[PDB]
Amino acid sequence: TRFTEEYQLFEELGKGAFSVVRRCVKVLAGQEYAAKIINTKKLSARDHQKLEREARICRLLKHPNIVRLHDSISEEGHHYLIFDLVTGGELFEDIVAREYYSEADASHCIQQILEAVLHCHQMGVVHRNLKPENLLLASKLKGAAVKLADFGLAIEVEGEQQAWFGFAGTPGYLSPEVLRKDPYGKPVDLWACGVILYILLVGYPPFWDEDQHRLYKQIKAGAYDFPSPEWDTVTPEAKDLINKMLTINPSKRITAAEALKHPWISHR
Amino acid sequence: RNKLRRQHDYDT
Ligand SMILES: CCCCCCCNC(=O)OC[C@@H]1O[C@H](OC)[C@H](O)[C@@H](O)[C@H]1O
Repeated sequence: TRFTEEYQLFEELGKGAFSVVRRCVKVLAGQEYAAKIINTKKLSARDHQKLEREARICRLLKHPNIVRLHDSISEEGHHYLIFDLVTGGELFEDIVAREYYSEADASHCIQQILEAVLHCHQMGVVHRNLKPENLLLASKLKGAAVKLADFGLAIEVEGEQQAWFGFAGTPGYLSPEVLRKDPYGKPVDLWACGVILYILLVGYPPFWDEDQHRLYKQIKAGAYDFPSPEWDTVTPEAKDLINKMLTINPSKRITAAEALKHPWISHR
Repeated sequence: RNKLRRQHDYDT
């Protein structure tokens, strides 16, 4: 009963399958948090495994560019994952409002995202669901940190060992190897980083179609291009890093470590 | 021309 005794609930911030995210206050400390509230009434034993996996993965990850878990609280009928409150909103909304980022801003942005991904990979975590909605700005004040969030689809992997871990992720950001239903691992996250960097620089995605089957064909074939006029003034070094992230063959796809050494990131 | 849009996550 630690949550009911110590915290008060306020407005909804998001929704999930069996869950809700809400601002809460730890009343005596006067400190605000975001709580994922899961209804655990007649949860499947598998769904219990998934809940404990998310909590365990979230406890592992200590990084400036990852949302911190503060507590995991089991009450009768409800479980609470208490995270930092981040008030800057989704990266998604910032990109739509500004339309696109300058190369210097996009680079600073993707640099933080890759550092968070590098940490995940070093700790044996694959997110599987990177996209602008899952990346949150630490404040509304321009220059605010990006924080990786929503490890609900994250998996634990043993070093570089890959398997068919299941079909999970978001259509626009899915890797060819996930869509083919082939074994995969850490590189699925670098593929999604490629999609996000593309969006950062021109404010629309490299893969989109009204027909989902045609969308998946385009992705599996790495069928993206750099149309005029929006790409007319973008450097080849930016195109190059995107190319290396959007490499179909996952062995030859740039790693988070390699991407952070790419001149377009490191030589500024 | 491709629009930036929110998309649902899947688990199958
Ligand atoms: C989904 C499980 C992880 C929860 C982490 C919450 C982090 N703190 C946190 O304060 O989340 C912020 C909001 O929470 C949701 O995104 C996570 C909304 O979609 C967004 O509008 C976002 O602004």
